[PDB]
Amino acid sequence: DIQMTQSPSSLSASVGDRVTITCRASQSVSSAVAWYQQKPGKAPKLLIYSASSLYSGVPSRFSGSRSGTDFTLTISSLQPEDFATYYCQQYLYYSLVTFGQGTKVEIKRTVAAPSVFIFPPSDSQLKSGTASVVCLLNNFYPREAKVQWKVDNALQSGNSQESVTEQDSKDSTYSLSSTLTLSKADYEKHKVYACEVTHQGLSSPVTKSFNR
Amino acid sequence: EVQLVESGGGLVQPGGSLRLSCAASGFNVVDFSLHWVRQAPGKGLEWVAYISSSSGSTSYADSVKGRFTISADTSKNTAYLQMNSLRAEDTAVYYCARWGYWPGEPWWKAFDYWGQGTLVTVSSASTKGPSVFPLAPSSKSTSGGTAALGCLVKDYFPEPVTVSWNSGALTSGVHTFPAVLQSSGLYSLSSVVTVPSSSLGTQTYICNVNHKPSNTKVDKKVEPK
Amino acid sequence: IGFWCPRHLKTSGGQGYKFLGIDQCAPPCPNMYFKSDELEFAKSFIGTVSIFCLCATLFTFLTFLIDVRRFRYPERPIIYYSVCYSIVSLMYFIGFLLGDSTACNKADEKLELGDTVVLGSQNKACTVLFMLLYFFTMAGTVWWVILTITWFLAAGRKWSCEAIEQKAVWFHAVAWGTPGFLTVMLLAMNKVEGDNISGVCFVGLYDLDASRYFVLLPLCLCVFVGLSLLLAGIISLNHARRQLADLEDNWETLNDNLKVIEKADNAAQVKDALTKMRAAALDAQKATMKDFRHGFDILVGQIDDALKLANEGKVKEAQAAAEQLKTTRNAYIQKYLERARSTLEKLKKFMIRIGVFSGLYLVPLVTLLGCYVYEQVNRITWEITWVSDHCRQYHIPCPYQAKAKARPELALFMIKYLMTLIVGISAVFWV
Amino acid sequence: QVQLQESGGGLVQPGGSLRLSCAASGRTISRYAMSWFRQAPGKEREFVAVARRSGDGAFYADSVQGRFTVSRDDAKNTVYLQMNSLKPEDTAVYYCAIDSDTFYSGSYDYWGQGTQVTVS
Repeated sequence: DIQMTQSPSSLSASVGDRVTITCRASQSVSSAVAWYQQKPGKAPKLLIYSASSLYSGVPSRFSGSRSGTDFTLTISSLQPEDFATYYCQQYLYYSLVTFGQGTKVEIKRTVAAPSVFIFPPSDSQLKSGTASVVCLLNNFYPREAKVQWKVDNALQSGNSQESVTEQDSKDSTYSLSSTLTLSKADYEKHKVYACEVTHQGLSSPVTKSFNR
Repeated sequence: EVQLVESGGGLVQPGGSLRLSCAASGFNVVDFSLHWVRQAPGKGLEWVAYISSSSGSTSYADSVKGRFTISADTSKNTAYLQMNSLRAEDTAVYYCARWGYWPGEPWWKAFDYWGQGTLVTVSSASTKGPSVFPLAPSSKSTSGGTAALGCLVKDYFPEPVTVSWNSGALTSGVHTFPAVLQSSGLYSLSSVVTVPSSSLGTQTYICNVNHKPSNTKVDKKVEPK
Repeated sequence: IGFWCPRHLKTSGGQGYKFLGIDQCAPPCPNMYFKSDELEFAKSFIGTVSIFCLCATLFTFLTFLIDVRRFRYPERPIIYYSVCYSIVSLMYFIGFLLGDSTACNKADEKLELGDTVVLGSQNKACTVLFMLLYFFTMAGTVWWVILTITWFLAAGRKWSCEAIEQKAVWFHAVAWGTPGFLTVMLLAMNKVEGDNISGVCFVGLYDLDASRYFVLLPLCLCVFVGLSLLLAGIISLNHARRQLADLEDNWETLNDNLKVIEKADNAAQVKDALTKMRAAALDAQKATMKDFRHGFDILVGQIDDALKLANEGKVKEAQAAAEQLKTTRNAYIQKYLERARSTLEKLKKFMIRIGVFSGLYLVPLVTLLGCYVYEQVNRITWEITWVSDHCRQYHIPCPYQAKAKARPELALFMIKYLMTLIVGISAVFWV
Repeated sequence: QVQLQESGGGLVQPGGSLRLSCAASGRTISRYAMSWFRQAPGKEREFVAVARRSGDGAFYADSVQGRFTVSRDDAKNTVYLQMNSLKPEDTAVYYCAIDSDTFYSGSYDYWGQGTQVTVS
C-alpha cells in the first residue's frame, strides 16, 4: 500500500565519482528507511538504517538523508567494490514492508558502436521441424539498444527473445543476442531475413541479411 | 557468530507443495522476528511473510494471503514456511531475514543478517537433455578479419548447464549469455566466441556441453560453410 | 612655511591635545562655526531636549522602583540601562544651567581675549563632567549588550531564569568594569576636551584619534556583538517553534485519526489510520525528560498492539484497544505539551519587547553613529577652511595650500546632540 | 512538424575553443534527449556526446572524452558543447540529433541542417 518510487533505475559513474540515489514515499513515513547493497548472486547487506544512521561494519562514505518524505543515499567516493544494486526499504510496521525497484550501478566508460552478426539456421534444425535464426550484438557499452526482425519489410513481434550479458570485467562491455524461432513450414516463407539494430552510438541502423 | 541458513529449495510441480526451513544458529527465535524476502530472477526484492515466536504474530503479503503459511519453534530453533498451490510466478529465491523487537535499537535496525537463500522453481515439464545446434558463419561474413562463432543449445531442463570450447581450451573473447525461458517452459542458451581469420584457426571447434541431471555429454562439431 | 597658531589665543597653562597640529594653540570659547545668534539657539535647544529626555528616563527610574521585584533577570538589564541614561540626560541639563562658566575658562588678560577651551584634566569641574557622562554612556550601551546576551541565553541556549541569575555578579563585573576600564584610561593620557554647544565635557569632539578609537569603535563593536546575539536568538527560537509546530501537527493527526476510528466501522480504514498514527508517534518521539519519550514508547507499543489485533480481523476489540490510548496519552505527554505551552509563557512577549526596544535604540544610534563617521571623514577639511576663512583679522596663517571650501551644515550637529538623548527615551515603551 | 536549429562554427584556428549550441523549437525538451554527431570527408556520421535530460548521464566517444563537456539548460531549450584542444585534423561538420525514443534506444527521426566547422 505504501508505494516506494526509485526513479534513477540505472546509474553510471566512473571510479572515484559521486553517486546519489533518491527514494520517494507515498505516505509521510517517519525516519525509518533502510538502504541495502546486493552483489549479483549474494544476499543483500544493510548499509543505512533509521534514514540517517550508519551501520557498523560498512565504510563511512555512505550517507543517509531525510528532508520530509524524500530520502537520499549518497556515495561520494566510488570504490571498485561499490558496484552492486541498491534497494530502498521503508519499515514502519512488520507487515507494511515495501521495497523499491532498485538502482544498478555500473562502470562509466566510452561509447562503442556494436558489431552486428547474423547466423542462418543449421541444417540439423530443419530436420527437427523447428528453425531458429539469431542476430547478436558485440562490444557496446550503453545497454539501451533495440533490434527489429524484418522478413521482406515485415515488422515481426512476439517471436523474438532477447538476452543481454552482465558487464565484462576486461573492457566493460555488454553483448545482446536476439533469437527468432519459426516452424518448418513457416521458415519456408519469403526469401530473406534481416535484423536491424538501432543504437545511440550508431548514426543509422545497421542491416544484416541473408537469402534463403 | 550468528548465522541464518535456508534449506528445501529445488524443483516442484506447479500447484504442488513445498516446505522451506530457515535455521537460526546462535540467537534464539524468541528474541527476534524472522522475515522472508523473495527476489524474482531479474526483478527486485519483495516481502512475503514474518513470524514472531514470542506470542504468534503471523502475517503475509496480499498476493500470498490465504495461500502460504509460516511456522516457527524454539525447541529446534528454526522457522518453517510451507507452499500450497504454487503458481508459476512464485519462482524466485527466498531469503531469511532477522528483525528486532520494539523498543530500542533492535527495532530501528532493519534486517541485519540475511540467509544464503534457496532457489525454487516450478516444473511444468519433465527433465530432458539439451539439443545443440551449430552456428556456422557465412563465407562472406568478414573474411580475413574478426568473425563470430557460436553454438546454440535448446530445450533443456533444469537451469544449471555449462559450455566449454575444446574442453575449456578457449578463454579469450568468450561470451555466454544468460539463459532465457521459452514459451514451452524450457531453456535456451547461447555461447559465442570471436576467432579472427585463419579459417577459424583451420581446426575443428567443438562445444562440450554438460548437463548433470540429464547425465549427457553430447559434443557437437562445428565447421565453416 | 608650514602651519601656525596666532599670538592671540595662547594658553600657557594645562597643555593637552595640540590644536591643528601645533603645540599650545587651543580653540576659542566662542566656537565660531555657527557664530552670533544661532549658537544661543542651540543652547536653548539642548535645554529643551534635555527636559523631555529627563522626563522619560528619570520618570522610569521612579517607576521601576514601585515594584522593584517581579521583573526577573531576563527583564533586569533595562533597569540599569535607564539608570545609566538617567545620569547622561542630567549632565546635559548641567551643561545648560552652567553655560560657559567651567566648560572653558576666561583665563587672564595678558593676551587680547583669553577665552579658550580647557583641555586635559588640569582643571577641576570638567574632568568630573567627563567621568559621569562617558562612563554611564558606555555602560548604557553594554547593558543593552548584556540584555541581548540574556535574550540569547534564554532563547538559544534554553537557560532558566535562575541559571542566568547565578551569573549576575559576572555581568555586573563586565558592565560596570569595561566602561570603568576605559574611563580610567582616558585620565592617563588626558584626552578629555571641552565643549561649547552644550556645556559638558566629553571625549573625541576636537580630536580624530579619541573619537575613532574610544567612542566610534566601542559602540560599533557593541552594536556588532549585539546584533550578532540578537540574530542568533531570533533564528534559534524560530527553529523551538518549528519543533512545537510539527509536534502539534503530529498531535492533531493523532487526535483526528482517533476521532475517525471511534465513529467508523469495518476493518479496512482502521489499519490505514493506525499506520498514520504510528508514523506520527515516531515523528513526535524523535522530534523531542526521559519519561516523555518513555510514554511515547508505550504509546507506539499500544499502536503496535492495535495493529496486531486489527490484522486478525477484529474490529470492536481493535476499537477498544484504540480508545485505550487516551489513558496513557493524557497523563504522560500532555503535561509536557502544557509545559511548552507555559514556558515557550511566551518568549514573543520578550521578542516583541526586545524588538521594539532594540528598534527604537538602534536607529537613533545608527544615526548617531552616522554623524560620528561624518565628523571623522571631514574634520580635517573643516579645520582648514576655518583657518583660511578667518585669515584676515589675525596674523596671516598658512597662505600656501589654503584652497578648500566645505562649510559644515548646522542641521547635522544638533541631530548628533539629539540622537545622543533620544537613545535614552527608549525605555519608556518597556514600562 | 518539429524543426531543429544549431549555432556555432566558422573558420577557426587550430588550438581554439568553441561553444556549439543546439536549440529546438515547437517541442518540449525535458523528456527527450539529444546526441552530438560528426560528419567528415572520408569517414562519415560518427558519434560525439549525449546529455540525457538533467545531467543524469554524460556519455562520450573514444576520441572526445575529457575534452568535450556538455551542459544542458532545459529552460532555454538548448544544450552546449565545449570544444577543447582543437586538433586541426577535425575538419568535420558537427551535427545535433533529437532522440525520439522515451527509453533511450536512439530512434533518430528529425534531422535538421547542422553547422559546419572548418579548421585551418
